[PDB]
Amino acid sequence: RPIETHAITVGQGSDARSIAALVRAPAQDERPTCIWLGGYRSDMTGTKALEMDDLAASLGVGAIRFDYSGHGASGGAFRDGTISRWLEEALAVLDHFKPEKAILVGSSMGGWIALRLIQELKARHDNPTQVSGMVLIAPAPDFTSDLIEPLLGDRERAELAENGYFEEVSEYSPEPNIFTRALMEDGRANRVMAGMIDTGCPVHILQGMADPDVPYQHALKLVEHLPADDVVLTLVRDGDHRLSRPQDIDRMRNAIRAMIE
Ligand SMILES: [Cl-]
Repeated sequence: RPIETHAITVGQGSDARSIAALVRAPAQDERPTCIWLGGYRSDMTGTKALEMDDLAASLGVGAIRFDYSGHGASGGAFRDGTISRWLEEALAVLDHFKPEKAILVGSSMGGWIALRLIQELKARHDNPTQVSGMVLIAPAPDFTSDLIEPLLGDRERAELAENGYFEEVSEYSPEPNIFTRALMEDGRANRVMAGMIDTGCPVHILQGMADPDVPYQHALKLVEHLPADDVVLTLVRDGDHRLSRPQDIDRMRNAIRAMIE
């Protein structure tokens, strides 16, 4: 089953944007489809995304990747991005292809969006797509309120007021991270850990203890907000935020394979 290229329109009027997607059909329609949900500033050609697709291909199961608005091959401005808009895109991509069974594979911000997506699907009457499992890699639920807000100083707070965004130096590039006022305000609209989260499926979290961006304690906090059954947390002592060494990729591929078989 070959990779196919698609464009999906999301939103209305001046909010409309075209989302680029790469899709591989399952060898038989009854088999699940793995859907990649990436990190803030990622793109769908990244190492972990390509590995998810390769594993899916080898087992004859489906694979969906797409670029968030403002990222990679998709339309829309980065500074117009919010958790609400990026979630809306994820749901639109799923509703375009309508796989019978989905396994959500969410990395960092993509883990937050995965948790919101299951809530949106469970709220619907007509759901052609059942989520059969979720694999979360250094997930970052509620990062705006829980990881950013407590560290903000008066520099950042005034920047947010005067300019509509603040900047922080990025370990991973010469272009610094920017975080908009709109993202911070809307992150509270999408807060998932202020109460208990109902998934209805197995969840496996993979988290490094040498992660300087999402502290491993954040993964322990997420487990306290998940159901009392069918949740596994794998803590890797020397793992960093990217979790993309060969040994890390082996653990992630094995976690996804256990959701299929
Ligand atoms: Cl990656």
